[PDB]
Formats: sequence, C-alpha cells, structure tokens
Amino acid sequence: MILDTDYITENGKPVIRVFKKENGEFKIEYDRTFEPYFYALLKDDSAIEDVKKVTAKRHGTVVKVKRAEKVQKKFLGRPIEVWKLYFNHPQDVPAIRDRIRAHPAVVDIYEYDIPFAKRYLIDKGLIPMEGDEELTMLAFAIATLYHEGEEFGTGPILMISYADGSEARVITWKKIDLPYVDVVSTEKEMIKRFLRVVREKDPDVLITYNGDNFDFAYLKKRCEELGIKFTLGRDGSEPKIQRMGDRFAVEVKGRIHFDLYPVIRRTINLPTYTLEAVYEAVFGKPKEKVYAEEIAQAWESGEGLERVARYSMEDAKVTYELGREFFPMEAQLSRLIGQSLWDVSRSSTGNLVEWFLLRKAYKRNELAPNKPDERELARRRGGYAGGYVKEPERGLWDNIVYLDFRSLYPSIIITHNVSPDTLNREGCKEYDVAPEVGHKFCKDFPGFIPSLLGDLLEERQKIKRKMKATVDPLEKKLLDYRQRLIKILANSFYGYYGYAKARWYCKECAESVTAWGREYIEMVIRELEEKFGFKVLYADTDGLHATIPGADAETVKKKAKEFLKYINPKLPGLLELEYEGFYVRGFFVTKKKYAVIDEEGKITTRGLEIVRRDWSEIAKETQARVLEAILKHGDVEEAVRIVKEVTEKLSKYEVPPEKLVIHEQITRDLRDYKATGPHVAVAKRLAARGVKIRPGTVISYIVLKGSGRIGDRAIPADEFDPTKHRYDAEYYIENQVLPAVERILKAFGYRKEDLRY
DNA sequence: GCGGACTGCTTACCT
DNA sequence: ACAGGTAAGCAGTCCGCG
Ligand SMILES: [Ca+2]
Ligand SMILES: [Ca+2]
Repeated sequence: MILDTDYITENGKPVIRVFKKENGEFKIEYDRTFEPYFYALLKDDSAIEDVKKVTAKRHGTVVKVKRAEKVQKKFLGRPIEVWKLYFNHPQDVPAIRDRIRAHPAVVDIYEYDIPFAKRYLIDKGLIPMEGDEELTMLAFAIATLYHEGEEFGTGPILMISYADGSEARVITWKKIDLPYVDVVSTEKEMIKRFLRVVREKDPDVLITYNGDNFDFAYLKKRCEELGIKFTLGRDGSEPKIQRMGDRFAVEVKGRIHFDLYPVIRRTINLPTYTLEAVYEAVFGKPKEKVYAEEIAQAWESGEGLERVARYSMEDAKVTYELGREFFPMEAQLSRLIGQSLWDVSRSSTGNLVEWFLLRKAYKRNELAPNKPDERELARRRGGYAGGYVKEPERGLWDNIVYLDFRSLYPSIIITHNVSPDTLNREGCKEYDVAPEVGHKFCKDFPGFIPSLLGDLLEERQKIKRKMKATVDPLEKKLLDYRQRLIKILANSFYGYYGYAKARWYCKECAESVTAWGREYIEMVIRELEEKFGFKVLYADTDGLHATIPGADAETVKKKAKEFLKYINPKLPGLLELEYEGFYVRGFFVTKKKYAVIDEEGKITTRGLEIVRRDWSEIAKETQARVLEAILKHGDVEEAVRIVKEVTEKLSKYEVPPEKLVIHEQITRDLRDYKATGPHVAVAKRLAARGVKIRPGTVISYIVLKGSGRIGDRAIPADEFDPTKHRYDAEYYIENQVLPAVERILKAFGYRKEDLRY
C-alpha cells in the first residue's frame, strides 16, 4: 500500500522517496533515476540547438536543459510533434520555463507546473492505497489557556489528549487525579512526552479536527518558544506547513495527517461545524462543549480541572471515532484519483477531476492543455444557459409521480460524444448538433472525456456485480465507496467543463450539455401533456412532478410506467427516464420550494425555510409543523393554531435562546464585503477583538430587543445573557416565524396579520 | 418628506 | 468556485403621493 511520495536533494540531484506500507511494516523506497521535464512546441526543429543554449540563474547556479528528445503526442485528438525538455533538478523548471516560452522559435510550452512527486506517481503508473494493508491511527487534540485579544501561541498548551482503538489518555502539567490523566513536570515535558508516545506508538495516520489551522500550528509556536525539535516525522523531520489557497495544510512525512474538518465540510451540510455538532450528526449521541473562559478559570483557580480534562479526552476519542468512520471512503477516493489521501482529502472537486484527467492523459499519450493565465482566464468570464426550471402550478395536488432522467449530463456527454477534441472537427462523416447553441461534435471516433465516462459507467457495473457475489461485510463497504465515488466523479465532468481554471475547460461542451438537457426535459413535458393525459406540476432540470387530475393512485402510477415504456426507446443511447416515487399529496410553493408526502407518510421537504441554516430553529420548526398539519393531516385550522402557539410564546419571552440562533457563512475577506448585514457586522466586531475570521467561518447570532438596522443589535449566540440582553420578540415574529408560515398558508387565504397573537 | 416599492448584495438552497 | 437557476433577507435608494 503506497501512502505518499516526495523528493529530497542529494548533491544537487533530485531523489524520489516512495512511502510504502507492505507486510505490516513501513518502508521508504528511493528512486534517483527519474528526471523532471516539460514540453515545447517549435515553429521549426532547426531552432532546437538555439533553445538548448537558453540559460537561467536559480539562487546561485546556471540552470541548463540536460537534453531534448522530439516526441509525437496527441493534442485534443490531433497528432502533435513537441520537444520533451529534461532538466537536472525539478526547481530548474520554474527558473527556465518563462525564458524558453519567450524564445521566438517556441510557439508554446506544456506540462510545466506538475509537482515532481506527483509527476512520478502518474508517469510510473503508481496508485496510492492499493492492497488490504491495515494502517494504525492515533487521534490527538489540545486544550489551551486563551485570553481575549491575545496573539497566537502566547498562551501555553494545558493538555495534549490522544486516542486509538485501545485507550484514550490526557497529558497535562497540573495535579489532576482521574485514571486516564498523566501529571508531568512542566508544559515542556508534556510536549516531549507526547512526542515519545507517537515515537512508541509509531502511528501510520495522525487524526486532528482542524489541526491544519489550529492544533499543529499552535504546537510549532510552543516548541520554538520552548526550544523543542518537534520530530513526529518517521524520517525524523518536523511537520511542514503547506499553503493551500486561503488556508494552510500540515504535512507529517511517513505518516498521513488526516484532518477531518475539510472532509466533513465537503461531505455533510450542517448549520455549524463544531466537534459537538459533527459527532451528533454522524453517530447521534451528544457531546457538551467546554469554553475558553471556563478552561482558563478552571486552570487559574485549579478548582475544576477534572471537567476540562474529560472534554480533552472526549475530543480525542470522538476525533478517532470520526477518523475510523471517514478514512476508508477517503482511501478509496485516493485510489480512484491516483493521488495521496492527504492531497485528495483537502482537494476541491475541480482538482480531483484534473488529477484524474492528467493520469488518463499520460496513459493515452494526450498532451495536457495549460492552466489559463490572467488574460485567458478573463476571456472565460462569460456565463452560459443552465437547467430549465418550469414555473410550478402552486397549491395542493393529489396522486403525484416524480419522473427524472438517470445521470442526464453524463448520459448526454457519452451519447452525443461531447468533448473539446471532437468539437467542430474539420471533415467528419456523422455529427450530433446541440439544440439552440449549434455546436457540432464528431461521432467517427470516441472523445477523451466521453470514453473515460464510458469506462467509469462499465467499471461501476463490474463493482456492483462483484458486490453481489461477495460476503465479507468490510470488502462490501470498501467496494460500495468505490462505486458511489465513481458516480460522483462522473457527475463532476459537466461542471468541470464550465470551470474557467480547468485545463480541459470547454464552454461549448458545457453549453451543449445544458442545451440537450433542456431539449430532453421539455420534450418529455410536451409529450406527457399534449399526447398523454398528464398535467406537469413542476420540472427543474432532468426531473418533473406530474399527475392526471381526474384519476386515482392506481391509474397515475400505471399510466406513468406506460409513458416510460413509450418514451425511453425514442430517447437516444444512454438517455433514459425513470420512476423515482409516488406521493399521495404534494405542495408546490415556488421554484426550488415544495414538499410531498409518500404512501408511508414521510414528508420530503425541498428549498423551504425548513432546510436553510440562515433561518432560526423557531421558524424552521414552526414551518415544519404548519406543513405537516396540511400534508399529513387535512387541517388548515390546526396550522393556524400552531402559528398562534408560536407567536404568543415568543412575545411572552418563553421560547429558549437555543431556538433563536441564525447561521450565516463568511465567504470572503471581511474587507472585500461591499454590503454589511447581521452576520458581517457581528464578524467585523469579533475581528476588531482579534478573533480569527477566515472564509468558511459560520457566524451564529441572536437579534436583541431594539429597532432600525438588525446588524446594530446582532450579537454572537455565545454571548447571549437573559441577565442583561433581551431577545427581539417582534423580529422573530414578523421577520422569521410569520414569513415562513405565510408561504404555506398564503395559498388557502391567510395574510400575516390574521396569524399573529 | 414619508413610507412603501424596488433593487444590489448576499446566502444557501436545487439539479 | 465543478455549473447555472432561483427565492428571499437586509439595507440602501427610488418614487409616487394630493
Ligand atoms: Ca422528490
Ligand atoms: Ca434510451
């Protein structure tokens, strides 16, 4: 099982290190043979010996092309002749590349910004996390003495928790008598002790929650102040911070630093992303939070260190338990994309697709398009037409069937062979022409992406067949992750086509997919209404809600499956319409906003205030109960009484503050905001007090009794006190509870004023 | 000028 | 930022009024 790669420099020459785990043992293979390179397209070969003479200085050393061999490749299908320029050191590439491009003979240069370690993985055809090799993991968390407006790392670490499958222990430097605590000399000894625990346990995976930003960064400042060599590396190195866009990443060589935060953020949609919130989402059990003021008060006083120690233990235990839950699916993602778990666990869906394509491009001798520069990125600023959203038939309706296409965008990309290499090819025989947009895609030969997408669809069939004929419950879960992850990768290619930073960006490809999508959903609706007896209530993009008005359940279901038997043969290649489900009643509010109740009585909610985090629990909960009254039961009168029960309780100040918290995200640097609002105003105040506000930070706030701009009386839910502060009953009634219900109860004929206490 | 209509910024959903 | 389509809060600005 390959874990990761990197390189070290020995006497000016690059040396690859492959971090393997084979036969229950960690190993480092060294490769001194592999050479860095990029490609150059020349106007004429006669110029090669002039471009070989081209030189550059890199930090006191003349960088020169080691050699050049001419190679034949494909660029977007068409064969191309380019010169593969080799260099002695991978760092030679950044120094030389700009000059070799500037040279008058050189039309362009290609594949010049591929990190050496990853160039090796691809070129050698190596896939990390292969085999059935069991890895040992250690989770760890830290507790600190934080004070308001304090610099980072000024406060000493109070406790270092760690947890695995066998134990969960705290390490601190105060006298705490509980079984799992370890009292040491000082802070210095506590840190040196943890290093010895890691050395002794030699774990293959370190697990943190947001360690990339807080935990590891904190320990490096502490170590430097204490003059400690922080040696977790199996090679004996210190953990290295690697910038990752607007955030950092900590790498520990020989081990896998598995930070759950980026994983949880990409996989689960929650109001907040606290350990306590995530643990409750994933496992269902609760976990209480200890606060910084309580922590410092418990240390300075020495009164209640035992509760602060339990929190530190439950942190590490929970982090390990989440570690074990998420690591397996992420290790499959690593195999599929063919990059380290570390890289893939922190990577956006753009980079995952791009890494996959780079690997497959190499296998198929396809030269990779360059990432766009400032002025080319500028040209891709334009948008394009998306999905077709039908204006819904508002109100309550009976006997509703949901029909939708299966993988419509992948179906279209494959069926119509949508790829940049097949776009407007000079002299084909057969063509598919996109409706409205009018781009022509060659049908003579398979396109790069279409072909890869065919491979994935069939690869997925094999896995689902292999899944049926296998008992081992663990092997079944690991193949279930592979097949689910293939599905996601496949559904990412359309979006990737329209992603301006993408190497294989193709607006024409993206446009044509959406256009065909609109043709098929609109054709299905037209057929369903004009020829069959259906009224289409709502249709978004690739799916529709239909009924036959003067008919019953049995009839609507039977006629729907009959329409599938009719239409699917008339639909080309992959394109196939499917019966998702029947619903006894359905309530369509607006575009993107509806609710349905099935045979069992389960209400499915889409788009309504119930699902959004930027609405208070009191409004979401109240709406949930108004909706249930009108779907589940037939009681429009019950719905009105619950509106009264909510509003009256709010004006008496009875509804508890937990149900008043509104969650909005900070999505840019606080200075980039052009318009202020409750969450931004709250976040700017926290910033002035020296609280860390990075993009992704969720602001949780409560509105206090007052008038005028909401932001002026918006404070963190943390700092809410019934002692001094008083919550705005009027606001939560007229701005939250009433708007949420009016949407549901507007249809029957109630105005806001008629639902208030 | 008042006060409601309107609209840009912004978020978070849907597919 | 993997895409565009969409509704709606907030806080400014707009604009109709007798
Ligand atoms: Ca549905
Ligand atoms: Ca078909």
